[PDB]
Amino acid sequence: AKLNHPAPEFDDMALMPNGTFKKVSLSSYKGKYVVLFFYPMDFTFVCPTEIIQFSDDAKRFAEINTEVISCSCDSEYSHLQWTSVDRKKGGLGPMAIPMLADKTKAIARAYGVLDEDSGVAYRGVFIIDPNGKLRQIIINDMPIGRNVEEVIRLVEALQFVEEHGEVCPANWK
Amino acid sequence: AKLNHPAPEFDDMALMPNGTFKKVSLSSYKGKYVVLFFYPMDFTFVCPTEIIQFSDDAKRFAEINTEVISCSCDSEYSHLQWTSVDRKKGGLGPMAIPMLADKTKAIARAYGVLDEDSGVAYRGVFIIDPNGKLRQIIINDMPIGRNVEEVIRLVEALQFV
Amino acid sequence: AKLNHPAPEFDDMALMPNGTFKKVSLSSYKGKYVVLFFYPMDFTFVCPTEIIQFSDDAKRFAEINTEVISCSCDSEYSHLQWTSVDRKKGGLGPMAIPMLADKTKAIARAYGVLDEDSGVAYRGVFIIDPNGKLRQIIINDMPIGRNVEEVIRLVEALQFVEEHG
Amino acid sequence: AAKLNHPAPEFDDMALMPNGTFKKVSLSSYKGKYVVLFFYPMDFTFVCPTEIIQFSDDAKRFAEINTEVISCSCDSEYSHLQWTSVDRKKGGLGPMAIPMLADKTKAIARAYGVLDEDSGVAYRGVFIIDPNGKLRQIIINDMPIGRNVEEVIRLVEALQFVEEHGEVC
Amino acid sequence: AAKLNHPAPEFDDMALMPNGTFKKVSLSSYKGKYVVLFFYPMDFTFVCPTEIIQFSDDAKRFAEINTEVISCSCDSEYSHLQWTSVDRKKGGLGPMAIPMLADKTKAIARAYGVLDEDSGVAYRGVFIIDPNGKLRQIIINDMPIGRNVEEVIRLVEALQFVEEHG
Amino acid sequence: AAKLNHPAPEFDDMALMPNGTFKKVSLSSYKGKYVVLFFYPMDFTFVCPTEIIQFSDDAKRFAEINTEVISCSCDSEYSHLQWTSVDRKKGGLGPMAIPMLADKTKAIARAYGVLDEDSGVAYRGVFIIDPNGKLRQIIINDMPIGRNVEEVIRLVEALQFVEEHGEVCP
Amino acid sequence: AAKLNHPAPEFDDMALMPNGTFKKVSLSSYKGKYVVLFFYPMDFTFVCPTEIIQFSDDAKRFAEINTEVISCSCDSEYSHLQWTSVDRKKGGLGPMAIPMLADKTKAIARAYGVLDEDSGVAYRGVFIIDPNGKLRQIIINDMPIGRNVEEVIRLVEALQFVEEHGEVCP
Amino acid sequence: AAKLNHPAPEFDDMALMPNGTFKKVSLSSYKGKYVVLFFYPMDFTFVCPTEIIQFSDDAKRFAEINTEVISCSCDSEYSHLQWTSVDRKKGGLGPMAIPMLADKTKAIARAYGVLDEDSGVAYRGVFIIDPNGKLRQIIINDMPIGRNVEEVIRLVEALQFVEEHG
Amino acid sequence: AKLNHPAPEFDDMALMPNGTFKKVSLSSYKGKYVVLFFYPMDFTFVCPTEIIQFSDDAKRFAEINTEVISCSCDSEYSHLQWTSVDRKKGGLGPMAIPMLADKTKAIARAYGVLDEDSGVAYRGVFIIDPNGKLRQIIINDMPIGRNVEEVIRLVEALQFVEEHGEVCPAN
Amino acid sequence: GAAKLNHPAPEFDDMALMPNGTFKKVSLSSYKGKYVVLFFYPMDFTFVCPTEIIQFSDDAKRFAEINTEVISCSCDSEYSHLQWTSVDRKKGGLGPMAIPMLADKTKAIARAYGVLDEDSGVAYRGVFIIDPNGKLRQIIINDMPIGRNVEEVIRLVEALQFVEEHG
Ligand SMILES: [Cl-]
Ligand SMILES: [Cl-]
Ligand SMILES: [Cl-]
Ligand SMILES: [Cl-]
Ligand SMILES: [Cl-]
Ligand SMILES: [Cl-]
Ligand SMILES: [Cl-]
Ligand SMILES: [Cl-]
Ligand SMILES: [Cl-]
Ligand SMILES: [Cl-]
Repeated sequence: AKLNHPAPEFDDMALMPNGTFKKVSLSSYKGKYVVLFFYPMDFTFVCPTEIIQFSDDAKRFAEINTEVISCSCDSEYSHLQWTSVDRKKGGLGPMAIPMLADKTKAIARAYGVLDEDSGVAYRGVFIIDPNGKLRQIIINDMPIGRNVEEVIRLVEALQFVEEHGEVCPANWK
Repeated sequence: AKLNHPAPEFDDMALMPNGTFKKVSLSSYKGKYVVLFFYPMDFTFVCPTEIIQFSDDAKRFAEINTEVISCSCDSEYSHLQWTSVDRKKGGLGPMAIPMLADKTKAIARAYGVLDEDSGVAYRGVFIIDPNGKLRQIIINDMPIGRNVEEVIRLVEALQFV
Repeated sequence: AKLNHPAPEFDDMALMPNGTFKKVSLSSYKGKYVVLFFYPMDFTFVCPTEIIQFSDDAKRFAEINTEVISCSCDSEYSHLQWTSVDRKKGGLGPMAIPMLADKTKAIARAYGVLDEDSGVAYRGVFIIDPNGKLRQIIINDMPIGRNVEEVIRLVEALQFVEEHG
Repeated sequence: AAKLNHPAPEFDDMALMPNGTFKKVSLSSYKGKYVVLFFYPMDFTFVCPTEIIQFSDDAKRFAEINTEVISCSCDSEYSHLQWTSVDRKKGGLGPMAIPMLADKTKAIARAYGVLDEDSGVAYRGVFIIDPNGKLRQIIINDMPIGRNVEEVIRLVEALQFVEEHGEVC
Repeated sequence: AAKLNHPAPEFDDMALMPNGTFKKVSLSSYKGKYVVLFFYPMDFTFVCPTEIIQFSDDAKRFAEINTEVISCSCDSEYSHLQWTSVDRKKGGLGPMAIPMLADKTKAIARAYGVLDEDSGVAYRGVFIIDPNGKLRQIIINDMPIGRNVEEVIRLVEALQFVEEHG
Repeated sequence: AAKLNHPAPEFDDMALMPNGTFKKVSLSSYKGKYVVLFFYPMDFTFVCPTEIIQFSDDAKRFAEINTEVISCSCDSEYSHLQWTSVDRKKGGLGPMAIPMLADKTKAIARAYGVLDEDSGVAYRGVFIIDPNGKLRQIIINDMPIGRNVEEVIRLVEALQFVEEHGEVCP
Repeated sequence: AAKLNHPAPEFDDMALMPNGTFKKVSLSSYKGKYVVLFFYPMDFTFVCPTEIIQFSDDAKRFAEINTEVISCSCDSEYSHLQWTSVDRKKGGLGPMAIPMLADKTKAIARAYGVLDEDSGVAYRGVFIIDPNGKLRQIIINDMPIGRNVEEVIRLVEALQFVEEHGEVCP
Repeated sequence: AAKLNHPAPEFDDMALMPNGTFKKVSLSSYKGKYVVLFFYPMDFTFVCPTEIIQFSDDAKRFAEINTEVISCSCDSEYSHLQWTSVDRKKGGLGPMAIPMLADKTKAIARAYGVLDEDSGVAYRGVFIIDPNGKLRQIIINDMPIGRNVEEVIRLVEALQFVEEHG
Repeated sequence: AKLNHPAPEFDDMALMPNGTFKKVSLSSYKGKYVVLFFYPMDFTFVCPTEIIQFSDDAKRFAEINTEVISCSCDSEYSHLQWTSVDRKKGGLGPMAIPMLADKTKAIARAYGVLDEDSGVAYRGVFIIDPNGKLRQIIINDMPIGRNVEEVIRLVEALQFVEEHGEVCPAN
Repeated sequence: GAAKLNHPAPEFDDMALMPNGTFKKVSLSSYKGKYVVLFFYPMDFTFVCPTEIIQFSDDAKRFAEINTEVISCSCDSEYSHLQWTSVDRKKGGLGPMAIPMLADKTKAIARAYGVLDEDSGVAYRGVFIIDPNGKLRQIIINDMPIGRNVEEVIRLVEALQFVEEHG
């Protein structure tokens, strides 16, 4: 998993937005920016605010040619049980984001986000560009939530450089 | 995982009967017969049953110096979400059996029950004696339920000797 | 010896039902369900029963497209001699089941049923489906008999999922 | 390389102190405080500063929260100095409140897996080491994408929060 | 398989004693007497119990000359018994005066290089170990060729002659 | 090693023919007849002819039953000759009806696992190869224990018996 | 690694051209002229670029004799520039007539075996490559010992002398 | 390898002393003074003594500055002598004030990486070892390019300067 | 088998001068010069003249502190048998030299005189000095006889270099 | 080094100081057709032992008469050989030789014939006889202080030829 090197190919089951079970692959997205992010387990004893925040800003992301997708070492079936429970009662409720499920752990390992000791992933976030290359690495510890707006900043930031020929200094725009 | 050889030691999180999260080890049971059995996934579409049958006959088992315990590659959490949901609505409802969760897959592998290709365990059932030795191996395919009464027969049968 | 993976091919001498000595192979059964089961030694001091039960329910099994066959690390000749003694006097008497004899131990090892230390097999039972794939593993300790009815349950159970689902 | 929740890779090498001295700094020196190690490619880069500076400035604000920060690049201690002498106003860097590591050896960049073996310089990497000396945050930005110092802070504060809550007896 | 004038391969396994007991016999047990170890393929044979018996009979004659004899095959101690129960008259074996080794393990056959890895049984092998525990005679007959027990004796006497005078 | 029912180890080396020539003999030459290969330690031993001779004599009797015999030792073809020149009466060997192999190389002794690496000579080994070139009998006597030629015959006849009908076991 | 009379190690990396451009220079570019490659530790030193400069100055004199010269150090192309902007009068370097290689990779220093793995910088090395691209002179001074540019010339001239005729002395 | 600022490769071999003796010289013997070791291809080469000689002459001048010099080639101690006997005037070498190493073994040439494995002779190498026995200067001239002894001196003086002061 | 290095130790059966069978070792000779020489086979068709020449000059050798001994890959018994035949009838007759017999071939190999292909040794001749070191190697092809006088010359020559410090050049 | 008997002798190809005064690279294959006598000596201006070297040079004629060519070899330079050939035999020199003098500065040859004393770096008094077919047929290695007997070398060559001619 190096930068400016084709991101690790992932191909596995995912709980589509609606309710289908489709096998998703990173090559599917060849053409758009992709935001892959990981989370430890599913039926978390806290506020799925993090996972959700992405699902919500999903629209806002799509607006900027970027698709996002989650991932964890839980079963496609486990995802749904969680998507069935109402967001109001500690559930997750319908997501606008596909939810990867690598029961194999092959993906977590590929991105070096897996904690071999526990068997779950860290709060990782990667941004793959339209050409299929990895261009951003971020790995938060297990209790530290992420800032979705930042992810966006970064994406926009990346696109800026693709559009024009200059770079982006500290705290951009 | 050989017969008449100390069963593979397992030590991992388990959803106790009540609702606690306790790390259970096979050595904890040193003194009683143990019945370890595996199942693929948790919120299995259409398939619950089997797991329950064990939880119920749990009493009947305890009666004969044997404790039973489940196991699957699902999280202590994703599964709980399954002890509270009502048995009536495809749920599982309170279990009298501790439910092992090896997110690590270390246990499934140890008993050679893991399907490396899918990442889940087959319907395996093992019987460890009071001295901590493995004395019975049974591995059913993914769609073939087990007969709990038989497991008992076997345990009683073992004790007879 | 993994599940849903083509069962280990066995090809060795077997004491046919009648009295002939024929070399049997697992591929011969390609088309029917097969029940392979092992037992330690031949004459022993109380180990009839189990072996027989299979031979008897043999008919009942055949009724459900399944053939059964035994196996142990004893010679084809030792099998015969045991089949000659009358069931009534601790013997075995005519079997409706072919009796494999792997003097080589190649089979016991293939199914991971051999106790390398003693040189004999554990009470193992496997069910191969018509496509030649292993679909059930059962290994009982040396002193624990098996329940043939259960084996059937399992076979029927397997077939059920074949038709439906 | 470096894993999370595992003692961060020890670094021990020359650094251009805030004032103007040349002192060999080590990660163990900071055992007790949170540390923010961040990398940048080269030194007299037309627009690599800005980012570098922001840290130097928020240095005070960081110190306020028990965290010390330090830069690093594959340039010479002397090259750092020279860059520090030029006035911030004329594309320079001007006095920093941050020590500036210089691993001419590239040993550090490699240790944190931030080195681009092909070019020989480091990517915009940022790591947060806790007071116990363990790595707890990884961030690697591409060569043209600046970082958001405020976020680093958020993260540090965030980490500390979790420390305070849930504990001893 | 084994070398001459070199301590014979140690064997330690179950054997169907003369009477009817099941005792674990070892080659070291015989340290002091000459030993005749001989192998045979399978147990409930066809026409070859002859050979096995001849030894059992000349067992007395052998003992007379400080030599003990013992058989061996890859069949179970229980299979040996069952064969010893059938009356010699009806193709059986009947009571033997010789212990009958049973290496279900095949460890012995291999040690003497008498095992046919392909079939899993031993060839008609015969070895003579001296009182000091050293191998001093090797003989391996094909599967269908019987042995001449008198010869084995000749050999033993022959060996003793040499140790005697010199 | 080489084993039973497996093509016997091919040997190809100098031998002191019956008459007095020096010919290189090979086991394949005999493809068609039974062969009896037997070894002996050294040549001018103070008591090793007895045995060697017996074979030479029963050579005729053997030939009668489609079997050829041949000796072998780690001595030189020339050493064999010498020994053959001395009259049997004076501890010699006298003309043999059997070819006498000489593997100065020791390649043969090793091939049949009859060589005592420590001393460099062979043990009293005797092997019977069938007409198809397969080894069917192994016998290795210690250095001081003579062999019984009649037995070798018994065994050959015995083998042939089974090649015609079912099987023997006297 | 680098041997004499063997094609010099190929170098291909960024260099701060005389004027002010950033061009990737390669040793093959010079195929045809004699080249003088010389190393120096670091860029902004408390020393006097005298050594580095002397080359830049005699650059003309060198060119006069079909030889091009080029520096190299493990500092960034940007660092070179910065050092080139400072006026020679104030401890700077000032415009150079020589391209200044920058191997941030250290690949070059290693190739010529001038790198001090421990510190990460190069020793005062000087090599002379001939028009055919072969290495013909090795010189490695310690870190504090300056070089004598005139000598480098002597050597070049000396080498050329042999090219036309057939042998030289001191 | 022979690296800078690392103890120079120890050399210990026969050398034709100034006078005419054959003594085995070692680099440790010089521990205390600066040493100038220099190599040359072969011995009786029609042209290119000159170089070797220049050193012998400036030997005095060198000694004046705490430095001893010594030559080396893959030729025999005897071959050196024979060359020293011929009068400098007739293409000879004549008495040298410098010990002349002879590594018939080639061990030395290799140690300093001056050997041309293909031909079997050394290149015009010159190394300066400091009083602590460390290598501080490397110079390797091609086979046809003479060296400038004055420079070697410059370098030595130069080295000493940095030592004194600093 | 290098020069000026302790000769390869040999320890094996040898047909003593008289008629005994004694196991001889090179260390036994520690103190005298030893001449070890090999020959292919025993009862060859060609005249043993070479082997014999040594046995005869044995006396002359002994006179100069040197003992000589033969060796071949033939059995001690075979040597015996060859020694009984009268020299006159192509035999060898009593030897004044011990005759080594390495049925093992270990010696021949040790001195690099064995022709692995045939199994016999080449006409090799080695001279070991009193300190047990090898000081002369000579290996003649199978059909080329040796010149015993030369072996002597060499021994004397070696000894000369011992008494005096000077060297014994061409002759 | 491997130099077995009845096996093609180790090929040598290296500078040699020809009889006259030229420097020519000689090879063992050049002699394919004649018998060759290769012999080694330690060093060149050796305090003594040229006598040995010379004897060969002289009997060179006598050797040639019997289809055999001889050639020396040592680890000294071609130039060193020359310089030794210039000094008059009368004053401890060598004087014009009728034999080519190999010079293996590389030591490749000494090693090939297993005549090199790795410790000192020079060769032992070795002498080998190669037959016209290029096979080695005689090995002789004398210690450093023991001179050789050229007549014997001849005896051997003649001896070899005899066996060739006959059978
Ligand atoms: Cl990277
Ligand atoms: Cl098992
Ligand atoms: Cl499995
Ligand atoms: Cl990690
Ligand atoms: Cl043996
Ligand atoms: Cl066998
Ligand atoms: Cl070089
Ligand atoms: Cl260096
Ligand atoms: Cl040598
Ligand atoms: Cl040889």
